[PDB]
Amino acid sequence: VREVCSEQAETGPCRAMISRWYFDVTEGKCAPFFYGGCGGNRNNFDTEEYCMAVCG
Amino acid sequence: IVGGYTCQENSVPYQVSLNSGYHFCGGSLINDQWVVSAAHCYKSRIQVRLGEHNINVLEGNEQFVNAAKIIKHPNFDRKTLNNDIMLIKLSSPVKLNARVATVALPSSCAPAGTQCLISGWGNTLSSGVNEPDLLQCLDAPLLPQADCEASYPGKITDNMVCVGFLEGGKGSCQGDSGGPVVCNGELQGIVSWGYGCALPDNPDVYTKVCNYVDWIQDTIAAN
Repeated sequence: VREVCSEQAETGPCRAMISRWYFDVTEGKCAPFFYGGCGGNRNNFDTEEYCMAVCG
Repeated sequence: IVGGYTCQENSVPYQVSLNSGYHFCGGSLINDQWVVSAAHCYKSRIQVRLGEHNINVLEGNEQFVNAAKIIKHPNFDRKTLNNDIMLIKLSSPVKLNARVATVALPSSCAPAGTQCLISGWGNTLSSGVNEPDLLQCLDAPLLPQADCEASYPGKITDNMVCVGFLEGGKGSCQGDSGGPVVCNGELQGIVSWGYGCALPDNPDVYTKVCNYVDWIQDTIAAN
C-alpha cells in the first residue's frame, strides 16, 4: 500500500534476531533483513509472499 | 557480542538459546524448570536449548525442552521498554550437571563500577552481519546512572542500567537480547537495547533484575 513500502528498512534498538522482509523501492522487490524486536517501521513483513502482496 | 572472546566451553552453564527454527534470543536458567529472558523476545512457540556451545553442531551435551508457560511482566511497555522481563516455564525439569546449571538471583543491586560478564550468540560486527557458531563472552562495567542518562537523555527509567564503554568498540548486538549479565556471581541484568552496536556514546542498557526478585519469586510460587 505504497507509503509503507518506501520506508527504509530498520532494525530498531532492540537486540533480538528476527528475520523479516522489507520492500526495496529501487530494485522493485522484497528483500530480507534482521529486525531487533521493537521500534522500526511499517516496511516490515513476516514473509516474501505477504511483502510482495502489499508492496509489489 | 562485538569485541568479545569465545567463552571457554561450558563455562557459562546457565546460558540458554531460545529457538523457533533458528536462534533469536538468549536467556538464563534460574532453577530446574524456569528460564528468565526479555519480554520483547515473546513468541508463542519457544523451544529452550540448554548446554549449547556451538549452536550449529549437535555436540551430545544438549537438552532441548519446549516452553510450557511464557509470562511477561504485567507492566511491560512496548514503546519505552520499561519492565522488559519475562519468565518461561519448561515443560519438564532439566537435568542439572557440569554444563547445565543455575545462576543466583540478586541479593542486592550491584553498585557502579562492578565488573560483569555478558555472553551470547548475537552478531559480532558493528557494520555487517556475522553470527558466531560459538558462544562469545564480554567483561564490561556497570556505568554511573548519570552517564547512562546523559547518553540516552529522557529514556532511562529506574528499571534500566547501562554497561559498556562510552568509547565504543565493544558491546552486545542483535541476537543477544534476553541474555545474562552476571556480576559477582549474581544475575544483575538482561540484555535489552542500545543504538547500533558498539558505537561511541551509545552503551548497552539492561533490565535491572534486582528490582524484580519478589515478582520472580511470587510468580514461580503461583504457578
